[PDB]
Amino acid sequence: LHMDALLTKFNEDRSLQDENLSQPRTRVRIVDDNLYNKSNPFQLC
Amino acid sequence: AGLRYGKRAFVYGEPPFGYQDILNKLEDEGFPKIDYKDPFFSNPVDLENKPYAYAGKRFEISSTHVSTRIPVQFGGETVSVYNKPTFDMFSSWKYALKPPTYDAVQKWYNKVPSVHDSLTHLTLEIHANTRSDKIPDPAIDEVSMIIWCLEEETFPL
Amino acid sequence: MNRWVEKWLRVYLKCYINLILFYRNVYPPQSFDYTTYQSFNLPQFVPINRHPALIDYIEELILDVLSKLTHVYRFSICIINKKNDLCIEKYVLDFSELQHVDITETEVFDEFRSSLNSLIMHLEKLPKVNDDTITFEAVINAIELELGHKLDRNRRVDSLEEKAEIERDSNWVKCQEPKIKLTSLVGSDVGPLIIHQFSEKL
Amino acid sequence: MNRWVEKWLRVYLKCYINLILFYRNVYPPQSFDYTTYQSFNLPQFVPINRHPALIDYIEELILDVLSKLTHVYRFSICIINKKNDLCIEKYVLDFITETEVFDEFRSSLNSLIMHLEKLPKVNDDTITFEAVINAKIKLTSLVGSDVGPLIIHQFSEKL
Amino acid sequence: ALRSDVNLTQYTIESAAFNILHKRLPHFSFESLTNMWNAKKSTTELKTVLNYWLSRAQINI
Amino acid sequence: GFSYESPSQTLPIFDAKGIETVRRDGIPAQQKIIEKCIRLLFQTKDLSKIKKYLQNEFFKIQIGKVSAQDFCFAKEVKLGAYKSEKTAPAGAVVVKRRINEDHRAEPQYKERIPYLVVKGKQGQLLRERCVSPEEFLEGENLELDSEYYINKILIPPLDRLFNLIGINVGNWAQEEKRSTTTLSFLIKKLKRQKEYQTLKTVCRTCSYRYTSDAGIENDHIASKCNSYDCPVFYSRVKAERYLRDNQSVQREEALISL
Amino acid sequence: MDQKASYFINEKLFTEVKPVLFTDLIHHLKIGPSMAKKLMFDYYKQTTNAKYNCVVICCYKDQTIKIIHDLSNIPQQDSIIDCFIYAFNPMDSFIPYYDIIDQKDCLTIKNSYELKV
Amino acid sequence: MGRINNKIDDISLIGRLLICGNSVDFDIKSVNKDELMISLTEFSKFLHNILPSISVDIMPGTNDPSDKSLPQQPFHKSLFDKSLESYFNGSNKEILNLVTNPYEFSYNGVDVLAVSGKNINDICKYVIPSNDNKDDIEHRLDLMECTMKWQNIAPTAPDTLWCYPYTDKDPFVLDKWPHVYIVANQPYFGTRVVEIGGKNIKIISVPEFSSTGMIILLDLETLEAETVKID
DNA sequence: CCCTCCCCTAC
Ligand code: SF4
Repeated sequence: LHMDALLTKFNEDRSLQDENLSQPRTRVRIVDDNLYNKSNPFQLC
Repeated sequence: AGLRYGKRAFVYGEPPFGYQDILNKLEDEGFPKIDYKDPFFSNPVDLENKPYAYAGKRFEISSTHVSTRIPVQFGGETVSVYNKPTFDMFSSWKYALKPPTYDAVQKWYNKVPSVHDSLTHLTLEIHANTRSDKIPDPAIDEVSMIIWCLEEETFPL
Repeated sequence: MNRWVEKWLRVYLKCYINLILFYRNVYPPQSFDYTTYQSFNLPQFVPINRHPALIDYIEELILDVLSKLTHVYRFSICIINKKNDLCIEKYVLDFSELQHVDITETEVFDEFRSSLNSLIMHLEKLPKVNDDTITFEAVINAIELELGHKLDRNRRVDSLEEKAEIERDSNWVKCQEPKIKLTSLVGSDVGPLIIHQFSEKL
Repeated sequence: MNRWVEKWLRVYLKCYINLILFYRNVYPPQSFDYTTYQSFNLPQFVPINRHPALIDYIEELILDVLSKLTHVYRFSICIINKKNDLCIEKYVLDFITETEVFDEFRSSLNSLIMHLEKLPKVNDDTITFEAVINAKIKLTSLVGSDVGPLIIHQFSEKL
Repeated sequence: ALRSDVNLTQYTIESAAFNILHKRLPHFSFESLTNMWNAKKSTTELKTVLNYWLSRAQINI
Repeated sequence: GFSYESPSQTLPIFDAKGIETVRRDGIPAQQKIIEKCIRLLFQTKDLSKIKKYLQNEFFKIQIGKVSAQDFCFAKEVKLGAYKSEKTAPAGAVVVKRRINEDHRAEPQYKERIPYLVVKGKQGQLLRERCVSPEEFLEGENLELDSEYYINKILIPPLDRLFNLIGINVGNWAQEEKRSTTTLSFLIKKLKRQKEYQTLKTVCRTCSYRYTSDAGIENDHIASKCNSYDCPVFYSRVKAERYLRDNQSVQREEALISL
Repeated sequence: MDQKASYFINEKLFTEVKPVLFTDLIHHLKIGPSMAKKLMFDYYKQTTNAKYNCVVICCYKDQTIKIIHDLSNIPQQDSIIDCFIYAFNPMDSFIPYYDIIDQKDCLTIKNSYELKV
Repeated sequence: MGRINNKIDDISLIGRLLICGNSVDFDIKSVNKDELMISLTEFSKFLHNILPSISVDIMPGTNDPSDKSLPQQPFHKSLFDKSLESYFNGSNKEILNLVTNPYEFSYNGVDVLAVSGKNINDICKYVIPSNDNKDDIEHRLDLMECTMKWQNIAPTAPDTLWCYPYTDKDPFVLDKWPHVYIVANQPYFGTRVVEIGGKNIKIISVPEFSSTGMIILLDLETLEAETVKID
């Protein structure tokens, strides 16, 4: 298939759903437990 | 034949010198056959009237810049303009410096800038322990290594 | 105001000359490399030549033009053929009062980006120019000045500024001004720099 | 007027003849002064011959051409190839303020320099020159003086 | 012999080795060699001093 | 002058006689400087390039960007063939000062003992400073006498060579948020650190001749090389002095306040 | 809206000559990414005066992203899960420019933490 | 940010971003503050545009404006545009964290030890005339496995380490095995799980993004690394 | 502002 046929197949059937933009999806929380504990071994003066 | 002269044309006298006799006549007149380059300043700022003299010997050192070169004279007297210029409105000007050549850039880019008849030889070296960098003395410091080497090229047997 | 305009105009002229030399095959395209720094932060990834002599030539030309700026109202990079001295292409850069002496550099670089994009879009449509004896030239149109008449006093130089003034006054010669085809382009409409662009073919 | 045009035409013709003599192989190099003089405040180097006889000959030729400038309408300098007697090249010059004529001659001489410095080299001891006064050809049009009432055209031939 | 034959500056074993044989030899003080030769550990140091004097003896030829 | 022993010879031969480029009565720096100036004069005939080169060299010597090895004299010392003690040359003073601490450090007949010159107070005859390379590289506050070196070891021979032309060389010598300065300091520090690491790698590779090792204790064995006949050693001690100093810039406040 | 977007694209393509991305439409019209792709495709249609070079990218399976250059030999057309228009380039060399963007309300995914000032 | 893939159900599972070094390429032999500032402003534009959507953990590299030794300190609070002054105020560290060159991120309990990749790149600059009985991905994976086996992150101390790394307690001598061992700035990409004394360490070789711009997505529920190529 | 003493280079 040509490039125009791919665009006609994909973009014409666009869903345009779930894109509220007012209540965006919150990213999953991943924490760094070594942020404040103590003694970073590789931190030199 | 070749390039025609025209309908009505004349010719001037033949020059006195040719391609070969030119230098031979230039030397006989009281001039060097080839006038090599004297020490000169390429920067006219660095001139500073340096060639003044030395031990009673007057030297003439000049520059090749446009500011120091004298105009071409016609008849022994320099021809120069004395009156002030007359600038006219709406003029056009052209850059005189020639740009680099196409071929020059390509050439720059392509370069991408049975009998014993000798003497036997033996060598010896010595290592002695010293005491706090004292350049060991042969009266208080003893020998520890007598590494030796024998020259195998001339050694027979 | 001569405070910051002298750097932005220098960058613009550098990118202008380099783009004209690149997209018209005046020099081999292998000697050009897309960059953003050529002793000045460029507004784009402009193909700048890396020849030692050509860089110095362009820099001296731009400095001379910027020195004469107060009287120059037009600057043209003429493309002349070598088999016969004839202007086949001419890219005019108008300087109508330049809003000179009488500012959020990002906006200046945005305007320069628009102007250079227009110039590139115009140059990409012209037919391919063969190498091997295609060359260029530089012509300015001044308001009121007379060049070449500063060497009439032997002008004993004292520093580099006076020597530069002399060699810049002496580096220009006088000149004069069918099926011409003029094509206007996008200029710079920023406050201090009001520049216009043009083009000539055939 | 007719005052400044005379002196500036003298200097222009001297530089013209010397350039045509040096940039070809009519007379050998190392026989000119390539680092001393300046022609018309031009940045390029102007060569002037060192032998006083040739310089005096050129000056006398220029004075004799200017003495009868009203009758001549073309002053050409032909390049004759020896052992063939065929004019290979023929540089031709066809026929009111001091500054105007100065700038016109400056531009004309600069054009002459730019045209001469891009020609193929010539082998030695094969060319003699001969100036002519008019009282397959490759043509090239050069810059000329149009301000003064003595408008001159400059063009060259080859082969 | 080297002073009489070749004209160089220092006329030391390292300088002569570099100027005649094009060999650059490290140089250790008499105290460093002593500290290496008295190291109960660090076989590398003993090998170092041994090869030091062996090269000094071989370059003389 | 440039010698052409045959017409087919294309490149000339720099044939000098008697001048400071062949005499061992000076320093290696003056030989290179004089040879470069003479080649510039013979090839280009340009007095501006020579002036620029000489001014650059004088500025480098004045600042302290020299190799510190090209400024080492070397003169034969006849330690017994001298008339008296006050007539002994500069090298004999160093030799005797070394003998007084170690009598075994007595040189052989006609030995080449090197020495350098440093700064001094009013007077301070040349014999009075006369530091050896060992004393100079271990001294805390010792800098080469740039004035003495430049003038009395560069100006006389160039004056001779260029007064034969008509120019005086002595006149050429008399003439929380911060991203710019902090980044410049970082560039300087990183350049110096990379140069130091390169020098250490070079020394570690050179020390492979003896150790035949590559891991640790090879950098330790190579760190004790005091070969005064190697240019990498002087650069190494200079890099060490530079890295052990300027602690004010290398802190938590490098003009960035954090 | 297909009216403001067309005018904005025409302006940023012809008056202020610059390559326009679909994220620019996202930031200017405050719309989602899919709606921006739909508007870009709609502007690619009705293009009797076509004076630009469309930049088409397609996302294959196994999470691969490619920018189509030849537009004649698209590898593995069966594995394509999406294929949209990325930008409209008036010139030949794409070479866009990226500046500061204030994504105050045009975000579709926010990080779990909030900026503490 | 979820603009290209449009699968917000799966893109919202990428909790953090970890640049493992080599953010700017230059030569300190010939460089000034201008062009380095241009590259740093480009990087700062990227950071300011991507931070409102995802958290970033920046790590120094081998050719970045930082120390040439292996324990490289964080870049600086400077070297970034003034638009990022709100992230460097001290309280906003969970969204942007300039970190030391070696570091053990405790990502929700998954202790991952990350190195920019100078140790392996310094081991590979040697030619050992052994191991016969060549610059392949399996060879570098074996080198990383041996680094984990010997419990020494930097076997070539004179090349990677610097004077005074520590006193009487060296940090490169491993005192605890991590779960994931990341060595970046490698020519090729490859993963390998190794069993050392009843334990299991997953080694990951992150390739450069300049050439072969792949992005590794490492899961934390099963430790499965998948790649995302960008052409 | 001239002397001796020392260095070492050139035929
Ligand atoms: S300094 Fe000279 S001698 Fe000492 S190690 Fe480095 S190279 Fe070998």
